Amino acid sequence: DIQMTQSPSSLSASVGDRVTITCRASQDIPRRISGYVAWYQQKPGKAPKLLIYWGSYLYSGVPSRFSGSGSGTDFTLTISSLQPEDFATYYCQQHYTTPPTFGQGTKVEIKRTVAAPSVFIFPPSDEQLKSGTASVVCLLNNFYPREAKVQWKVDNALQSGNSQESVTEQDSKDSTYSLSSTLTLSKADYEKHKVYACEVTHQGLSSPVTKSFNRGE
Amino acid sequence: DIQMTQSPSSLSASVGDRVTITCRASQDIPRRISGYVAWYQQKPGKAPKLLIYWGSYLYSGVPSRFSGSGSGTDFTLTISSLQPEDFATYYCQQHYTTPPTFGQGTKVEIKRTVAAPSVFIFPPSDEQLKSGTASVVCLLNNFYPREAKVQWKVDNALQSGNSQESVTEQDSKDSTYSLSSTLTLSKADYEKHKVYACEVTHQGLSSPVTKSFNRGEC
Amino acid sequence: EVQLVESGGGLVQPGGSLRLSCAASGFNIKDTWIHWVRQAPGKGLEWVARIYPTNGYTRYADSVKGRFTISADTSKNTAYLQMNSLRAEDTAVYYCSRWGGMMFYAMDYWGQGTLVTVSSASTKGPSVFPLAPSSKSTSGGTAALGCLVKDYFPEPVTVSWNSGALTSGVHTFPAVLQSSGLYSLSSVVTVPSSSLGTQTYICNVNHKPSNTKVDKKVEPKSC
Amino acid sequence: EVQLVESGGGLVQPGGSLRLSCAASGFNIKDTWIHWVRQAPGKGLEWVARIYPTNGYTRYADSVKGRFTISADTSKNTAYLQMNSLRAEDTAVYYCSRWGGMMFYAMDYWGQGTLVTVSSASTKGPSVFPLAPSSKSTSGGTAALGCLVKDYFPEPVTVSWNSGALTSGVHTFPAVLQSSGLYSLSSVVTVPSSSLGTQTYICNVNHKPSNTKVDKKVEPKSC
Repeated sequence: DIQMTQSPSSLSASVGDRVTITCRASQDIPRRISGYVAWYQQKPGKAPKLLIYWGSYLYSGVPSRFSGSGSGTDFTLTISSLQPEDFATYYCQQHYTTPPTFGQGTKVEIKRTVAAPSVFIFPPSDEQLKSGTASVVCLLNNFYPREAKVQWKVDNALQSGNSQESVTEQDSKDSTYSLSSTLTLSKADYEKHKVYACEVTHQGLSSPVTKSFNRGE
Repeated sequence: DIQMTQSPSSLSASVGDRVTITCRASQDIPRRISGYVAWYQQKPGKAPKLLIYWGSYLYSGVPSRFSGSGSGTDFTLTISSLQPEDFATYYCQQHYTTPPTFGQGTKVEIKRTVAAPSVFIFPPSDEQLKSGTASVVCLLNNFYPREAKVQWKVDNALQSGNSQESVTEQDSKDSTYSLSSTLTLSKADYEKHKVYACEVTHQGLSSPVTKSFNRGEC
Repeated sequence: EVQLVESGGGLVQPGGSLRLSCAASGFNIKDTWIHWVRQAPGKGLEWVARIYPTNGYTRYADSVKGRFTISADTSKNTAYLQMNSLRAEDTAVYYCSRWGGMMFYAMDYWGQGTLVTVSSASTKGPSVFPLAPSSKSTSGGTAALGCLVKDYFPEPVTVSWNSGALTSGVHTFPAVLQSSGLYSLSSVVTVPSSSLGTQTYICNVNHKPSNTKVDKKVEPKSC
Repeated sequence: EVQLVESGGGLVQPGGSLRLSCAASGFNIKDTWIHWVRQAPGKGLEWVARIYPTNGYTRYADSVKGRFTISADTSKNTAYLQMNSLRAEDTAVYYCSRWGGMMFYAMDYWGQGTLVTVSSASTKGPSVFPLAPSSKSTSGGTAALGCLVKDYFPEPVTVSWNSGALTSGVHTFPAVLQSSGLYSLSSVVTVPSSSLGTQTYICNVNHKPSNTKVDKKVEPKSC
């Protein structure tokens, strides 16, 4: 069926950059059939917000740095001066057809200067250990860019396959990320070892940072 | 561009007949693109009235004998039991395109029983003759079918090319027509002749009917 | 009491300009789309333009682009069609219509229409002559009488009988254009033969383009 | 003052059914079109359905046609999505939106959305464990604290700190699915190191699907 092809699928731009996103119809469409193209912005955990309707009309209240334009099958959203708060995924929508359809989305990330993580380690609680499991957590706080490597060691034994990572969405004010790494051990295995260490490698660190504790200290 | 082709362009049908009118798109249209086809009725001297919208929805207050359907790029307006008041021109409208376009229209006439006309001839008024011209009027009233023939004679000379006809739109209650034939003469020509005659031929009349007057008599 | 009413139509010379108005009541044109649709004499419907008064968004038919401007004054609840560089082919009855309350693609209310005639010919009011009844001219069981409304331009004329008190049996004929370039029509009515010479019959003719109104008494001619 | 609020989302077994509600205020739904749009986790937006409430006209995406029904009640000013024969692939946040002011083809207001999770697993509340530094840990003057919100299902959980009084420096991580098939996350906050052992820090966890709420005071461990 008729579809919009949105491109690019993601991008990164600095504050103040002019950004342009493109929506392209799938087929040929008989002349005079209008698509009434709308653009929406969606931030994490929120509903999409209308930016542009009928190709070029700025929705009420939306900052003037957003504009839409069209010509033929091709439509374009333009952010004239990117701001930190414009981190989002942007979608087009076409009304040639009923039902209408959306473009695939374009993830906009804000580029900023390199920022090294601050690193913290947390031992498991006695309460959890009672239940049979030990979760050890490493936090990497407020860094850029998103890419980071965490290595766990237990009594200098590299742990592989027993950790999970989570990363926050880009911050809407300072454009940094934070990341958690959680190491799972059985209570028996936790009690058999002493030194618990998180080693972080990141572009903002001249060499890796290691945070540790000793069990029972 | 995309147009709608309406068929038939005209039809005639009896009270109680089921009438169905068709509207077809000009071309193939990508699937999923909706026509939101609307149907309008227009009576003489009035604005069109909404009957059906979005292909099949009945507008509020429109009689239930009207219904719309579709399938592909073919749409149908259906009058299930034709009524005398349904004499009108019916139009479809498509909204695939902006701007939208209308069908070319379908004129629906009501068939009824043959009805002969009543016939009256009117001499020119003395007030008119004052200004140099005489109009002679023949009236055919409340007849069916529409086809009729009027012949004018002045002192037995067939008048050809100096009359004009007008016909009313079909009556919304009784489905009849009426017609005027007006003969234009100079005052001088009028005063030179005596017998003015309108002869009417019509299906409802077994023989033609003549109405006449003699100038200067009463 | 949702209503649209057009005004401003009339006779204009080729190349001239005219502004039509479409006054809304019973609703707010800010909560709608307003359309102009036209109909040339004896032809079908032609969409002309639409406006979304909140936006100022306007679309036009190709046939009027560059020449016509649709607009609206929401304080007056009135929409306009400014027509410039008029041509004979713009001769038509112009209707305004709307879409009602998010119910798009359905022209639910229309005005009565305003006639625009593009012509070099000048306005002229009609002469009104009686089509007198006669006791000796009965057909189909009645008498008949009427008024001949002759030599006018442009359309239209209206005819009533007895100030609107007489409607039954009236036929006002569509006008015909004469070889002279002027219109003419008759309005007739069938009446009881017994009413003749005793009831008053008056045709009320109004040709608004020339500001011509005439009340003509029609009676049997004295014998 | 225009607002839409969805309700009724939750956990349901495959092949089951659920009814979402969308309550409007600040406007009347009979003046509008209402739509439902969903988002699978991590995925794009997917239009689901729309209704014109005044006349019941509905249209659906192929993906749900024959299983879902959009309806509305204009008197309660409330619309509904009846979802039958649910499948894994219907797991999503469901949003309601509208068309406003005859401004069609523009969803101007949306609700916050409601999560529907299509699964055979049962609901389970989290256990909440403190994240506090070791007593021998040092800092440069800023220290981190947190709560480990472990072993729950389905999404979502919310976390605040000090009943909403502590917002700066809070990071609540996206949940991760564990090999057990249960979610876990952590919520952390950075605070002055000097304030540890003096200022109270409580994480307030709410897992509405299980009606599990915990307020956990986080302090470094007494050795």
